[PDB]
Amino acid sequence: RLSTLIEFLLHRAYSELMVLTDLLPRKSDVERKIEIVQFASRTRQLFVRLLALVKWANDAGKVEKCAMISSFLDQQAILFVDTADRLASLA
Amino acid sequence: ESQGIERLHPMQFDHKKELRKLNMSILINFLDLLDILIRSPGSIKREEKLEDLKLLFV
Amino acid sequence: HLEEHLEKFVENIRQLGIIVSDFQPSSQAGLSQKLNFIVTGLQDIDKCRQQLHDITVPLEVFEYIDQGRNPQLYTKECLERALAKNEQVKGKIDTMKKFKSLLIQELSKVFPEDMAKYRSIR
Repeated sequence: RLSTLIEFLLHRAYSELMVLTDLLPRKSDVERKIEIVQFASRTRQLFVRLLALVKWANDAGKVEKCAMISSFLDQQAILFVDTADRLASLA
Repeated sequence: ESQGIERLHPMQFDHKKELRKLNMSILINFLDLLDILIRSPGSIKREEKLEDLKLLFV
Repeated sequence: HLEEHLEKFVENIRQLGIIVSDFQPSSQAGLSQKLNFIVTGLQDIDKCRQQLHDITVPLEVFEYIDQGRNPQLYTKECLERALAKNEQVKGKIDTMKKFKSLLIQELSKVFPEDMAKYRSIR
């Protein structure tokens, strides 16, 4: 679940730090631009993930309540449909 | 009607008596369906009442 | 309320580092990586705190998260579904009441015994 993404992000950060710190004396302008674009994309993804986490934490109990209500409504609708089908088949 | 299953129809077996029995069974089935839809679907007396009405009609 | 303040500070620091490193950065750009790691750790801690309750996480949550939007659209859809379910329940109750009225009328017009039973004995 979250462990897979955490390990992937850690490996990516380690590889980026190793590529940017060890071989810094062998980087060109286009390489720096590509690294800046990758960092901007990573920052946008992190901002989106933080916004999603905030939206999930501000309505954590509300999400569970809405899920329970939706499940109860779906169960009631399924029971009603089954009763109607049984009545139609019997009549 | 008095042997094999629940005894509901009397020994008269009149057309009017059979119609009244079918109407009472339909009313009981409707009440059970309303109770199941209103309170909880944990009641299965509707199907049993329908099967009993079908057996009485047969 | 210290986790949200720290997350906001880390986000502001990352934004400032991105705006300052818009030029050709010759020095080691470690501040942006540190801010990103701190934000990832804070998000992981928040996810672990939310999962500590051990709720039944369905597949729709991950799908809506990967979709790139918030769960507010799902909340509006659930509210609309609840309104539609209430309307359908009201219609079904009206149909059941009409069927009961028709059955009572047929009983009164066919056999008064069942009508008297339902009206006084029940």
